Amino acid sequence: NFASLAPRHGSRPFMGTWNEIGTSQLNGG
Amino acid sequence: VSFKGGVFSPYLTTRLPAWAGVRQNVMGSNVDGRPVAPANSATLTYATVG
Amino acid sequence: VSFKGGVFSPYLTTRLPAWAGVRQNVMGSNVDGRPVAPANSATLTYATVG
Amino acid sequence: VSFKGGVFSPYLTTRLPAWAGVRQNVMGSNVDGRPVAPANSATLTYATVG
Amino acid sequence: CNMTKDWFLIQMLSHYNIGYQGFYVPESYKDRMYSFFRNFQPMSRQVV
Repeated sequence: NFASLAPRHGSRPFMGTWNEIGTSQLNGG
Repeated sequence: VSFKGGVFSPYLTTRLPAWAGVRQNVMGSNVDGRPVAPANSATLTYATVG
Repeated sequence: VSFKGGVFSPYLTTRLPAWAGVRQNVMGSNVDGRPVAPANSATLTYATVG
Repeated sequence: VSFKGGVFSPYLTTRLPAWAGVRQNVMGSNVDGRPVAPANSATLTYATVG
Repeated sequence: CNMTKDWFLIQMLSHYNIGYQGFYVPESYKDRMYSFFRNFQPMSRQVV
């Protein structure tokens, strides 16, 4: 779960979106 | 630089493409009759529009 | 020999490779300040070592 | 037209083929001893037959 | 100026994915600094 790492907003941990795992920054992409 | 042996074009010739400007740069002429500038001249870098 | 039609480079251009000597041959300079010979000159065929 | 940077042959060099006329055009000579015309000259477009 | 639809429709569209829609200024951050459209500066003159 790794719930003991996220900075929790209250009781629910702050789990980010799914685009926050990779990147696609090319020139014109 | 200073050939002195006049065998010319040992270099691979690529075809001239089809437009005006890669064939000659002699003193041309517009369709009514005034002369147009050659492609060597830097006059022909802006659109002269009458 | 005696072009007279100034359309230039009909010849296939190969890339210049990356070293000093195929870019220009102007009067260059060494890293402290004396001028180095151009590549046209036959001076630069022996290792001038101070 | 007016290079002024003497780095020469940036152009792709094709091999000279094997015949007389693509190597030089200096004042040559026939097999007994009279001089033959250079390839620059327009004299060598008809078969001079003695 | 003299830039062509032969070029402008296939160049300003190459950065911004618009041009088959109406031409419009993209946003204030899709025109980056070393990008196309922020530097397009057409002009004119009247020679005698």
